[PDB]
Amino acid sequence: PMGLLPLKVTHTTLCWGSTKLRTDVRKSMQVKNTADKRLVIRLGIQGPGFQLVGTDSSTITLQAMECRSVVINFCPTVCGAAIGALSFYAPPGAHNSNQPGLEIPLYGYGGS
Repeated sequence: PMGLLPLKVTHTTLCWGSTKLRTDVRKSMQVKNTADKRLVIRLGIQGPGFQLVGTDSSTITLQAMECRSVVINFCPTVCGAAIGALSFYAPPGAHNSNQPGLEIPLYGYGGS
């Protein structure tokens, strides 16, 4: 009687490579989490142009069991300091939440 079913995520954090000016880079990530309950959460992004663009759907009628796709495209023209980030919101009900509101570190700048 021995066995475990651990679950890991890849969306928790995004990794970017060396980007040069006048160049275009496209990154994509997905998160998976088998849930037994049906909770409705709302996800939003800030910063027009660069961010988790794509088929990002969370606010809709879904739950942890669903799937979240985050695709970001970087294509700066000059060395700048612009970075994005994803924010999470608490559910409507009074679900036991321990200091929610996680933020994913999205580091990405332009070359020189």
